[PDB]
Amino acid sequence: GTSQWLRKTVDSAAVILFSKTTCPYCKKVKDVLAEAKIKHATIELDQLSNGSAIQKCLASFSKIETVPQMFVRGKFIGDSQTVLKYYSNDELAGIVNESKYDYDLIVIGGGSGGLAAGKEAAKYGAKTAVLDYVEPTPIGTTWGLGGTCVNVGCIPKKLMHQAGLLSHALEDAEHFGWSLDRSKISHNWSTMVEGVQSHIGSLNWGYKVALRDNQVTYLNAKGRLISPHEVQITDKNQKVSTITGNKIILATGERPKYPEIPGAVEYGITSDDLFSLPYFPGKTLVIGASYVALECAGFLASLGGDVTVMVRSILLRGFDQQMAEKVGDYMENHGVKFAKLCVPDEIKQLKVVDTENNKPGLLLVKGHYTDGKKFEEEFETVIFAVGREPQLSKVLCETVGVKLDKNGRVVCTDDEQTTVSNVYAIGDINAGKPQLTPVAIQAGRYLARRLFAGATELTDYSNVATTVFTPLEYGACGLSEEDAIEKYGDKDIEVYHSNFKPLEWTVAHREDNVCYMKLVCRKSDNMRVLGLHVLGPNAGEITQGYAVAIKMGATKADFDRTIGIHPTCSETFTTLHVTKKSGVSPIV
Amino acid sequence: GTSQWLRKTVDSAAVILFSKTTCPYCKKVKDVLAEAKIKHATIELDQLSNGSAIQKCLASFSKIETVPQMFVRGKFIGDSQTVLKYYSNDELAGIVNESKYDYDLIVIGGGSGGLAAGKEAAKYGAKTAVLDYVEPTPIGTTWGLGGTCVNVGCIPKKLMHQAGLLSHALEDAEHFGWSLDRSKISHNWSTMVEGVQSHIGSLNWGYKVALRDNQVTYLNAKGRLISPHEVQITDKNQKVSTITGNKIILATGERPKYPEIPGAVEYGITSDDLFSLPYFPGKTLVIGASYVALECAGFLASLGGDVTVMVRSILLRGFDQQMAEKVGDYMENHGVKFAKLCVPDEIKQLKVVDTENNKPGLLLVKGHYTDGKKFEEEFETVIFAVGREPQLSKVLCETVGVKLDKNGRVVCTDDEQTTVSNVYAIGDINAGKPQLTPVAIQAGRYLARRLFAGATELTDYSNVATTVFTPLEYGACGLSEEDAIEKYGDKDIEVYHSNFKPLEWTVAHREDNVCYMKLVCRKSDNMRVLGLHVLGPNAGEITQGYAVAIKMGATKADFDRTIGIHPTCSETFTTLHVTKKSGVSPIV
Ligand SMILES: Cc1cc2nc3c(=O)[nH]c(=O)nc-3n(C[C@H](O)[C@H](O)[C@H](O)COP(=O)(O)OP(=O)(O)OC[C@H]3O[C@@H](n4cnc5c(N)ncnc54)[C@H](O)[C@@H]3O)c2cc1C
Ligand SMILES: Cc1cc2nc3c(=O)[nH]c(=O)nc-3n(C[C@H](O)[C@H](O)[C@H](O)COP(=O)(O)OP(=O)(O)OC[C@H]3O[C@@H](n4cnc5c(N)ncnc54)[C@H](O)[C@@H]3O)c2cc1C
Ligand SMILES: NCCCCN1CCN(CCO)CC1
Ligand SMILES: NCCCCN1CCN(CCO)CC1
Repeated sequence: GTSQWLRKTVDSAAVILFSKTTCPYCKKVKDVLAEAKIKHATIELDQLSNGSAIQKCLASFSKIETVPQMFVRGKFIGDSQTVLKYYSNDELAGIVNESKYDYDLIVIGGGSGGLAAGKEAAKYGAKTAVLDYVEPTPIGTTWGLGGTCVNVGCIPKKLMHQAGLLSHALEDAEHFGWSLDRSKISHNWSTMVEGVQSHIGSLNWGYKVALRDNQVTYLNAKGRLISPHEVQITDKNQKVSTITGNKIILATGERPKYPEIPGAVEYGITSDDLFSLPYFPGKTLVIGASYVALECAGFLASLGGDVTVMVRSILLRGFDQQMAEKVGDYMENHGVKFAKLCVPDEIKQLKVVDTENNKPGLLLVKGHYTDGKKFEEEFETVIFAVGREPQLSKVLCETVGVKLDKNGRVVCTDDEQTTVSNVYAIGDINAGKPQLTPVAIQAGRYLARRLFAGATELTDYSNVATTVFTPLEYGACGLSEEDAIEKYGDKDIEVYHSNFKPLEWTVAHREDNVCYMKLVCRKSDNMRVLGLHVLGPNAGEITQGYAVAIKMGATKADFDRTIGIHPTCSETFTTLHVTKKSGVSPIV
Repeated sequence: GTSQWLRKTVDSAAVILFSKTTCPYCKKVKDVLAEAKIKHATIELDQLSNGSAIQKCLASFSKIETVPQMFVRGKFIGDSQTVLKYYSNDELAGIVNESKYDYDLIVIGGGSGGLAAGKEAAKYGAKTAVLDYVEPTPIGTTWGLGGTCVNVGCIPKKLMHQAGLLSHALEDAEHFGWSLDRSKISHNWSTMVEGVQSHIGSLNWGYKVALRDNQVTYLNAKGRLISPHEVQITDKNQKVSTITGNKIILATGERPKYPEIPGAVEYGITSDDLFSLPYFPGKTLVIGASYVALECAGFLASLGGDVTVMVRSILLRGFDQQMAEKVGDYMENHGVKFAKLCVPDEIKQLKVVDTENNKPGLLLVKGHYTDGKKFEEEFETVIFAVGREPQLSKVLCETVGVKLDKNGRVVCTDDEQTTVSNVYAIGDINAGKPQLTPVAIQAGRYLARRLFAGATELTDYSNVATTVFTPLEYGACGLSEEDAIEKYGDKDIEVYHSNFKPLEWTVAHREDNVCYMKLVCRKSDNMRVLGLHVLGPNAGEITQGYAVAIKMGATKADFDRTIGIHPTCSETFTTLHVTKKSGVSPIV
């Protein structure tokens, strides 16, 4: 396998030095390169068990077996004496810059994955371009560099969640002795949005600076891959041109879906619009039951809004349904109305949005329930959160040969390679993978290392933890209870569970026996923890550390032998004892 | 080892049934016992690899090898037919109640460990008494059942911490759009104390009910162990009597120390008094530098108080000193004054505490700095937080033979046994162990199971995680950096670290590059994580889950291959890359 790896590494790396840590000829080359500001990968063969075998395989490229050996874009460039020859003759810059292509790497999409991949690639001397373009929403909303999470996803969503959480902090403060009267305090949407947008602006600008400082070319243009190595770019002046790249990373992400009903595109909005909305949404209908729908409904209600969620069938399909029900029950008990078993038929406009005074319009929503009753109610804002979809029609001519699945996502090997061998896909468009920002970042950084620094490590997509930032947060890692029972059978599954009450909730007069956690375990495999689930405050902070233990194969006994930190919510995971099979109540 | 275990189990258990899950004679006995409300341990021999060997050893006690076999206090009582004979002749109740001693277990001390041990023992039929008495503080403060954590420790301390955190939540709320004016809001100490005390009262009462419901005798009396099995009790009427017990658990905890300077006992207070203080402390001096001192100083300052901490030498001796400095620096930058390298000489009274109007008195504190300058300043309240000490002189006549160490703590084996073989010690008085509430609870529950249900599992006291609930919280699990370098040498230690900024702090205009985390790893052992350290919000929730992974032997690679949850503080542990040896700045 050593020779397979070395061939792939030499072919792909942009600038790479084979070295040993204790070799002064190697250091001589390193210092010349550093002085010339020539970035490169380095592989220290004295730190690899098969280092000696690697030296022998190198002769198949260089005709020599010694270190250092320098390669550029698949070609042996020289040992120490040859590199210094090139340097002293001012030939080195031209050598390391010579390529069949404009770039070693073109990233199509400047989001979580694409920026992470581009930045990491540049570190190893890959001449990199990042293309990003934000197609405006139907009402004209656009935003800057950084992708969905940064501009219209995880970042503003969690900031507006925090704004919502502060509502309950204001309420709690009275019970803890502060002289506040919560009932006399109101929230100003536009003040919040301005703060959120100023932070997002600092991230847009930070990315542009980061790319400039790492010698990455940022093009604000739409890229279309028209052949394996050619990207056609359309700038914002509609000027069309072609750039070429050795490796291509597709990292274009997804956009919200609209249902095909009259009025939806014209008068509704999506999460793309919400996070910079220049007017307060007012009385709001969220159509959908995804984590986006419930997160958005949740903070709008905590900010004091009149909020309704229209649910076709179930909440959070694909998540543990016991937990999803507890999530929704909390929301319903804390202001959020649910129109259950209900779908929309038509959105009619009653008032146009007030651009001058930053006030919402007014809409009539007509729909129907499964029981035959009609739904007809007025809302100032209607948000569709009914799924997201890739957009690759607009980014690959189908003649390039990149295989998509029936949903339009890219079919990849376990090292992110598409059916076109120099083209890779990462992030939400990679079929079958968890659609999460840290997944995209790890995928892109690890891919860049394999392409340009000879790394072999793959991204592990199993047991990736998640958190839904609903008013009461839901963190999870591993299998839902129903999926575990489906895979292994009910007789091989034991579930330990407990309610709990945050200490913070006692003086504040909040609920007993609402926060809840469970471990779904496999009896025949030493009570291996297959899935962990927690409903409670700070659920992402709670869950994260356990994901390391679950990756390592934690069992129930590993949890039991660990000592809790007191007083915390998380410590209840270390003393669980009630099983579901026992029928004993989990209340405390 | 099987026969050693069985002898110890039979001798110690109060009521125990040797059984098999699939034996209807065993079930016959179980149902009789359950109907008679006779609580017992059960050991199902068909679930132990050495079950068959256990059956053979039982003959050494019972002259039989079959199941079921019932034992009471070291004596074989019968098989199924004999047990039902006793039942039908109404002899069973007297059989299972016969003992040389009044109780199978006497717990001296009704705190975290003692209540946990007593409750768990009762579950297996041990006739149990829990003794608790709260010696009043010098000003007369007393409290109810539950120990230090519940009444004057972890519980009220974290509630008052929450009250302090809400100060910053009120400030943040304005930036997130709420119409509050933080500058016009004040805090009312006594309203907070009343809420805290109402919660503590619910815990005092909850424990009394829990004990009653588990048939545990609660005696509000001071116990003195006068021989191995005799406890002399003095009730609150000063009536003296003697009760006897088979096993004795010492769980009496510690109390605050006072320095031997004029005025300290008369005019200062400790944490014992603070948490129910009927008057607001006002301008406060905390003498000390323990986690108690800094936690108390911290919330008093966040509540708006004028607070000074007098530090003899360093903060948080025994904790990682880089982290301790960062903890103190945050406090100093957020209101807390520090009188460094300073000790007190005298406390003089200037005003007596106002019992009618619930106002503090006034004190003059005289002290001196190491540089020879005098300290002389007035404070309304002076809190000593200069360590805690066991009190066992008042609980064991020294003739019983329980060995204490030079600090007065009980010298125990790894199964909590003292030098008197029926007497055990748990919690803070157990020499050498981490002095934490979940440690005491695990120790007591696991000990009760070994004593009365034949368990073998010991408490693991290694890598016990902690959190200091200072204004910016500090969570830790494992070795400090300096202890790791001392044990293994600097060349075998690699430290990965990073600053971070909570997303919640961006819109709120709080600090960059103040929150901080590090992993202290051992190079020669696959980069094993020896210690984890985090300064940031919710640090106990962050740290807890990682303690499971560290117990399992997590390496840096285990952290790296785990995917972060975004956006959280904790996820930064999954992408650390800057080493201290590299000299690269950890700022982000
Ligand atoms: C409301 C919402 C909340 C979310 N909350 C979380 C959360 O809390 N935690 C979490 O982990 N994940 C969250 N996500 C998911 C997270 O945003 C995505 O998983 C992540 O952004 C995906 O990154 P990506 O690189 O795959 O694509 P994206 O970040 O979407 O970036 C793709 C970029 O490429 C652009 N582009 C598309 N086509 C082209 C083209 N031809 N040429 C040039 N540029 C193009 C796109 O406009 C975009 O800028 C949330 C998503 C949403 C919608
Ligand atoms: C200010 C403060 C804050 C703390 N914060 C935390 C935290 O956040 N997390 C954490 O894990 N730990 C915390 N601790 C430590 C925690 O309180 C102790 O580790 C825990 O309470 C120890 O339990 P214990 O069973 O050993 O003794 P204790 O809980 O102290 O109980 C001993 C009981 O026995 C009584 N007693 C003593 N002698 C006798 C006698 N002869 N007869 C009858 N009764 C007697 C005592 O009055 C007491 O009621 C804190 C401690 C303090 C002082
Ligand atoms: N947009 C699709 C959402 C469903 C994705 N689910 C995958 C498995 N994870 C693991 C936690 O149990 C739960 C969420
Ligand atoms: N009252 C004594 C306080 C010192 C106790 N220390 C022990 C080791 N733990 C592990 C975390 O590194 C830190 C705290």
